[PDB]
Amino acid sequence: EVQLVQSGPEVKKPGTSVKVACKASGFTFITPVSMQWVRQARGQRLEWLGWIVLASGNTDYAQKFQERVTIIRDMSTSTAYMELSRLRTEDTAVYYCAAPSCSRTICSDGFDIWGQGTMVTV
Amino acid sequence: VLTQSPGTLSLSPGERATLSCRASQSVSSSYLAWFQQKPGQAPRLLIFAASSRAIGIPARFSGSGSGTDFTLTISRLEPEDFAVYYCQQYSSSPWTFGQGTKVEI
Amino acid sequence: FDEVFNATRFASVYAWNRKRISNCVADYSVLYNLAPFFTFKCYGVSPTKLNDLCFTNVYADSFVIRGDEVRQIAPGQTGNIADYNYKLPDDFTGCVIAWNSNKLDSKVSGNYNYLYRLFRKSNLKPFERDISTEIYQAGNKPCNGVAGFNCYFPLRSYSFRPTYGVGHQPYRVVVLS
Repeated sequence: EVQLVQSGPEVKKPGTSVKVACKASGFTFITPVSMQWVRQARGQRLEWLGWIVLASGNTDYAQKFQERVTIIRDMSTSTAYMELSRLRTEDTAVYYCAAPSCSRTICSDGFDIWGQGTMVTV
Repeated sequence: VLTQSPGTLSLSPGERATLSCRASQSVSSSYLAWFQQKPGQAPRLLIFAASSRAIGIPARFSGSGSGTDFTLTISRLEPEDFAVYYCQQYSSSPWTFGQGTKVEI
Repeated sequence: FDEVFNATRFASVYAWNRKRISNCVADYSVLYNLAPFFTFKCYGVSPTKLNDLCFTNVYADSFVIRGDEVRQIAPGQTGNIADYNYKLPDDFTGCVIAWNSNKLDSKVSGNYNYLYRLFRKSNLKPFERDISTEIYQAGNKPCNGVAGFNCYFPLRSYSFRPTYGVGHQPYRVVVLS
């Protein structure tokens, strides 16, 4: 089965950085899969942060959080990371990774596999 | 900007829910998405590509619409369907969600 | 054979170059000057017989890949280079030659002039050459020639920097068939 397993909860101070891990299992990073990062502050809408191609390593970011967010991958551990710098109290959220259920040469047309979320408190 | 309506929808089990999503100033709606969220859970995909149902989603769920106006219909509500529903656009960076519609008993 | 081995610029592996060599005694003495990071591996032939056996037509295929990718240039292999850039047949009779080229083919900023195909709808046949730049559709919606969701540029550059570990450094490859 394909599964996304995130790192445990983080407590940070304002002005510091957080680095949330997502380990993917059950698919190879060789497929052109977009892994995405989305957050949710308590009782707020979903906010999309950005994404990474798991084969090429190209990223893009939402313009609001484009300067602070850095998404990277490690191909050897099958792990994406989302790093968020210059933390504010408004950055207190559950951070989710997500990816579409992909195959060797064919992707689904919606994003269906989510990690369990990582609570970040600031 | 996506705008959902209503903001809350109170309905009995067995009734038909109908939830709107309106795309505001811009469109290019070719990879439209729809989600359920339960308290303390991540969002689950229900409908993708405007109307295509996600794997393991019950036949009571159906999506429709194109351009500016989209609909999620639940043909007969079951007790596990009471949740917050979100729409979300794509190929329209930033990839925006609607504000949600709460369905409740 | 010097014009292939000592070529000032090699090809990108998705667009590998083929030279027919005919009526030449193959002086392999050029190969002794490529020690110390040299993979030489023959299939169906003894390496020692290549000096004496003047084959009426040899093909010398030439390209650049990473060090960790050199193992995919063999019969029966799978992987992104073997499947989508350069496939050998399983009855391959001939020789794979590869040497570290980090002094020639890296730059401090990165060299990016070497490309590889990262996606294709099907694996290559033996010695098939795909130079197409068409957007790879992974999804069930048309790309219309635009990169986007499930819509990828089929080719990618590496990065060849002098400071990379040996597995990420450029290797020039010549395959004789």
